[PDB]
Amino acid sequence: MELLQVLKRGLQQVSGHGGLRGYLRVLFRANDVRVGTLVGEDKYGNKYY
Amino acid sequence: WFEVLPGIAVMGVCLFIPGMATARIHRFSNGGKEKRVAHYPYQWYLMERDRRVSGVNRSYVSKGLENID
Amino acid sequence: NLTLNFGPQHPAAHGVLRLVMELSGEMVRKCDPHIGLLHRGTEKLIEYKTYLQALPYFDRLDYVSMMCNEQAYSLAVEKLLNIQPPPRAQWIRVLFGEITRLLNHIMAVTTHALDIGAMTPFFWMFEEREKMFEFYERVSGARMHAAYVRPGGVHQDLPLGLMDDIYEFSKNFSLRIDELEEMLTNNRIWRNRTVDIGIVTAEDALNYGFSGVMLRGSGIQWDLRKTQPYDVYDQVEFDVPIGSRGDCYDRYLCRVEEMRQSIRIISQCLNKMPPGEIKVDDAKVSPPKRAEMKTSMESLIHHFKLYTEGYQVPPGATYTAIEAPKGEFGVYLVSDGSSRPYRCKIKAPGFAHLAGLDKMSKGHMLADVVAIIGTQDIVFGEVDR
Amino acid sequence: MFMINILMLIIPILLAVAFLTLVERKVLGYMQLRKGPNVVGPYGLLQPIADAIKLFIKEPLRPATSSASMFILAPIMALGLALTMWIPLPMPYPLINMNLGVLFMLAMSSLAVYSILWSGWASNSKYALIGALRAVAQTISYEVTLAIILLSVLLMSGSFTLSTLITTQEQMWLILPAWPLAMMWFISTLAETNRAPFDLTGFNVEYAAGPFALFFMAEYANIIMMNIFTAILFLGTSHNPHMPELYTINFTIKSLLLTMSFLWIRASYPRFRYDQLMHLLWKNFLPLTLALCMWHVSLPILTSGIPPQ
Amino acid sequence: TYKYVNLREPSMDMKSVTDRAAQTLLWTELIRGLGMTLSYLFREPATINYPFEKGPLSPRFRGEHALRRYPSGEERCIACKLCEAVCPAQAITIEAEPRADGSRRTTRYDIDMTKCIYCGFCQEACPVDAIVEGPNFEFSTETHEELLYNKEKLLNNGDKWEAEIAANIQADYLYR
Amino acid sequence: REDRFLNYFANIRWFGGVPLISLGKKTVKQPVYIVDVTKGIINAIKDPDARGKTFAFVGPSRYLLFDLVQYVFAVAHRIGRLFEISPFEPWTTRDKVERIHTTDKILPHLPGLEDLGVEATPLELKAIEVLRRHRTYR
Amino acid sequence: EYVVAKLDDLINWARRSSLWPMTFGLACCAVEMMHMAAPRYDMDRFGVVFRASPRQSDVMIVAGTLTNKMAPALRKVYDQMPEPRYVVSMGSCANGGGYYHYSYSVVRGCDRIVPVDIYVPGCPPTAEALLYGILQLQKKIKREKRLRIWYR
Amino acid sequence: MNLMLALLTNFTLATLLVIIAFWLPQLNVLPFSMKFFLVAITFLLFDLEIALLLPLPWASQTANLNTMLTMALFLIILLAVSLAYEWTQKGLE
Ligand SMILES: CCCCCCCCCCCCCCCCCC(=O)OC[C@H](COP(=O)(O)OCCN)OC(=O)CCCCCCCCCCCCCCCCC
Ligand code: SF4
Ligand code: SF4
Ligand code: SF4
Repeated sequence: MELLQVLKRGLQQVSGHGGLRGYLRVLFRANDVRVGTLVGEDKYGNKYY
Repeated sequence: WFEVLPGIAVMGVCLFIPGMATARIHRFSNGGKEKRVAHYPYQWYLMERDRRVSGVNRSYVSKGLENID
Repeated sequence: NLTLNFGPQHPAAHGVLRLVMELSGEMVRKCDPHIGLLHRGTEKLIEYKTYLQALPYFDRLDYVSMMCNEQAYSLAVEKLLNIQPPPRAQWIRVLFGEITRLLNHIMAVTTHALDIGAMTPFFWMFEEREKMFEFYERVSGARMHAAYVRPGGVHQDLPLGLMDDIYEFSKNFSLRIDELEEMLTNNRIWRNRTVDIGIVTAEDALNYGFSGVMLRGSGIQWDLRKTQPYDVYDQVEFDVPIGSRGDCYDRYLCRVEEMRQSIRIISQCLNKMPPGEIKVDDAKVSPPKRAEMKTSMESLIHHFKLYTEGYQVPPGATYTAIEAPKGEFGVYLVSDGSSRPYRCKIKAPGFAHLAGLDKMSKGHMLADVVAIIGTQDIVFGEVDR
Repeated sequence: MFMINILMLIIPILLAVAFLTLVERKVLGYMQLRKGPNVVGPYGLLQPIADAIKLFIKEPLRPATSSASMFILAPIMALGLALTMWIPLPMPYPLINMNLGVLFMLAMSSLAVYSILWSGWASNSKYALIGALRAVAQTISYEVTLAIILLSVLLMSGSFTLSTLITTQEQMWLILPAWPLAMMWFISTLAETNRAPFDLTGFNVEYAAGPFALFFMAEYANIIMMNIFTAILFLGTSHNPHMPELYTINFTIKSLLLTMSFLWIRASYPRFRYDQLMHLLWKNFLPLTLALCMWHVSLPILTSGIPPQ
Repeated sequence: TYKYVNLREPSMDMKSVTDRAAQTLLWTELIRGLGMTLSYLFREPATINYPFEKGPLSPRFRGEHALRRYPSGEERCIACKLCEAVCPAQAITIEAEPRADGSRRTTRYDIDMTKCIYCGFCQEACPVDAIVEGPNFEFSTETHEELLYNKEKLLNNGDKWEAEIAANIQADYLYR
Repeated sequence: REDRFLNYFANIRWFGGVPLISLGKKTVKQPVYIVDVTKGIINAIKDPDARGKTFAFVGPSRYLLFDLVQYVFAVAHRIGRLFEISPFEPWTTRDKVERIHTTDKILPHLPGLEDLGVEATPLELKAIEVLRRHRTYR
Repeated sequence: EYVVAKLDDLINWARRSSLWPMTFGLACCAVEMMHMAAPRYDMDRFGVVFRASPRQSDVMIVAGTLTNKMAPALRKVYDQMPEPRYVVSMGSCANGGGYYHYSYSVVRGCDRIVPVDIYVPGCPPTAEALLYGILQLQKKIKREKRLRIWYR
Repeated sequence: MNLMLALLTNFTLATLLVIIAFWLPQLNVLPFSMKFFLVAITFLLFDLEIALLLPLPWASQTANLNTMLTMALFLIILLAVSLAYEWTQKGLE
């Protein structure tokens, strides 16, 4: 019964960052879908995670 | 390991159609009844008879006990 | 008889080596290949260069060896110049000289197992091979082709690190060689694909002038690795494999045990390295340090002149050879007496190891012939000798 | 509306394998520690729809050294019979209730060797003239290894038709009395459909972008068909009259696993070096086939368990 | 010394043949071994998403050429020609001239980026440490007519960045 | 090699090979060979003194016959268009069919090719090259 | 037209979405491309499949060093390619023939034989700037098929 | 009456697609070997005697069985003895 114990980890990991627009916009470039925790500062809008 | 699961749910779903389609045609063509099969020539003789006496021209309809009372 | 030239075909492997096949219906019985796809003008080209300037054209002679080539050159030059290299430097030439054998003996099996047609042992081992090019970039200058060994010993010292990395690397490698043991040894079909193929075992297996494996693993015990020294290389302990009969499957099983020797030697070499210097001290051959070529007067005149011209080599012919990981490596370096050398004739393997394909092939199929070639481990550009 | 049953079986089965070359690689991907199609999909699922456009843009140059009436004739039959063989196949209801159809599958699959002899011969020299012969010569040897052990289970199931084959396997999973036959079924069917261990398989190299795609599309059509044919025969499913939907749920999902097996065996093994390849049939396979052919005759007799028909 | 591998006579008795008979007949080989070593599929794919992710390097990595200069601009090059005489491909060509202030500088300065075989000896031959192999693999133009670098690429290319260059020399100059 | 007039012939695989127009009257014009064309320019590009004195291009020996159309099927043994096909790059059943059958061997007082020498090419030697059909050996 | 020119944002997109390359392994620049095939910088499934038969190619790659004994064999394979082709040569010995450049028997350039579009420099380009050259190539396809017959 | 109207759609679909494939969207304007013969003859021999082997499942719902038992096993014998003399010489096959 492991379809829900790791799904609770993945539920906030998918839904709980940006919602539906922040997920689908970053989806349409690659499979780079896991959001980074720590952020960088430089420079324009390219926050090096 | 995750990305292969949308790969499975495309071609495998593409086989779900004709088994669903055909079982929603012969069931639909005979009005919620299965199609009368005929493998032996004695079996066909019923359909060759009963179509001529069903009501007008059909093999998927019945008469019942109340026909001749 | 049909005269097909199955070669120039870019059928994986190495789209080169175009040859003829006068096959007698199904068996071949006559094979006369053509070489010369890359002649490149190598041996004529070196006649205008100096000693330090000509050095990377030994490096690009293989595809694989980066520190086993230039090992056969500096040791072919330091004998002429009456120099022993300093002792810290000799422990590195054995370390990288026993790390390139963990590049040929990975490529010599996978690329053979790709002509055959297996897919997955090609990707299962090169993904582990990436953990090793980070070394080459960290120490010398580049991905592969490194002008790193000099005639004055090692170029420079390897930085902080690379001792808890190699010990980290080498402690997790024998599990990966235990993978291919399950992949090929206990399997039957690959055993059935290669048994009793290329049975060449007589004294014409040595009259053809073969070097190692496609030697001793077929019989005659001899090698250049403990009858002839290089550096501190006899002070380590190891054994040399011998197979049973004279076919490819008993020259294949050299290479599984050969990789099980290089792990021991690395785990034996790390315990014995002393701190010391890098270069030869007398500085008529080694350049002086960068912090020295900006202060004193004696440093620049033995810096600025040492790059306009090269060294001063005495005359008299010389010759040596070492263990390339597929064979001997003959260099007959003719010296004249100036900064520019005279004739530099090289002997590489493949001259013997592929002229004896005539004897080895016949009496057999056509599908046998591609399975023959990936056992000798023949690399072109290296047959340019 | 018999015609709309036709178009809702031919068209929805083309996308069943046009979206499989994707699945071919990703299953190949996640063995080699690598990912699927990454930039176009995003999950890959937009890759083959663009690649299908390319092979009809790119120019199909014709050989001047060949005829034209023969050269396009082999792709005519390539979609002809290799799609016709789908027709009397139940799920749980076949399109045609043939009174005998197991002979009908072999009758159509025996003309599969009659297509490869065209394209190599009418085209060109050597490779396309001698190399295309041997491939018939291996695939003529795998009907006798196919049809005999096929006949050994009709002795126990009961007859030729396929509609009775479901009822007779409603409690069994008939691999259990025929697990020796299960190897020589699946090995032989693997070898006929020209796949990775049993390969020697010039009958493709001359085809440009136009008609190469057919004899890549028809060859794939065979391979899920030998999956769906083994599916109704060995691993029979349960049947419900009042719920026909539950049949097809656990029908294709079992054939889809065996579809992966052709992708899975391909990622393990080398070739067989042609002289061995027929030598392992006559010397090795065929004497066991005759022995088990004698086995399934005496045992239903020495059970008083003859299947009724 | 020795080792005799693949040299072992068979068992040849009553019971041990049943281990070699069950092997061929029922295939306890080739599935327990080769069907399990492939799967082994559940490991993480170690792939770099190249336009987004990038791999490791070293501080001594070679690449694009560039020229440095002192604090406020001086042309650190002194045109002492030593990088020319050790270039194996002779990709250097320099014509010098006394500039009117008096100190000598360059007029033409060329690197045949086609011919350049990247022996990097130019980096290890300049006494005043002028030319530097800058660590940026940004390349791939569309003509042969473009990659021949003149001087006014190289001073500009040496001044698209310097803090990239000036930190790698300062972390590596103690070794060499 | 890849002109239109000579490739107008043998691209006529059809249910009838008709000449223009079932008559051997005017055929043919002067087919000068393409090496002579590019050789005339490079001699004139620093000739000198060749401005105003316009020049004419001599063809082969000498006028030509009706045999040319029979010469096609005897030895042949009977670029930014679009993504699929161009809708109109036709054979043009219009004034295309008459622009070639109007020979006009014009005034020989133009100097115009042999003086801008040297250009001398037959037809029978260069005909093997451009024609290419299904036999290719015999 | 807005209707017709919308179409080539599919077709000139589709050709830059599926490239089936040939590789000519001749010298040390062949080995580094194999590491691009090795799944670190996994070359497959970023738009581009692995090796393929010589018939079905779009993008040929010359790597290494050309000799005069290979100059006929290069042109014959170059003829057999279909029409929307491109030539991209990696390696510093395919841009002037590196050094070996003054040798008596090396093709000077790999440009005096075939017309090549993208030049990656370097003894081995490190399988790091080479994916950058390929994304340059798909960036080069901004061409059009409509408004070519629609103009002339 | 659709059998025969069942495959007519299938064959008109294949011959349609080649015209969009080979046709209009293109518009470009043996030595003998004996060992590779005897296996075809050998196959056709065992191809016949499986068609006589073919009528078995209808040959069980029958009369007195030991006629049909002992005779049907005899065809397998003749199919097997034919192997053994041929097993004495197969060639490089
Ligand atoms: C007394 C009671 C009544 C009788 C009951 C007795 C039951 C016996 C059941 C036997 C039935 C199965 C055996 C059928 C024959 C199998 C074929 C075979 O064994 O050939 C062996 C093959 C040939 O080489 P060999 O003869 O072994 O010579 C080399 C010796 N070192 O050498 C090999 O080993 C290679 C193996 C064949 C190569 C192909 C392998 C490809 C992988 C296929 C995987 C199959 C997965 C399982 C099947 C799928 C399930 C549907
Ligand atoms: S690097 Fe040295 S040799 Fe080269 S131009 Fe500068 S000062 Fe002169
Ligand atoms: S970078 Fe290499 S080729 Fe260029 S000048 Fe320096 S050493 Fe010579
Ligand atoms: S110089 Fe460059 S192209 Fe030539 S072999 Fe070396 S890496 Fe390959």
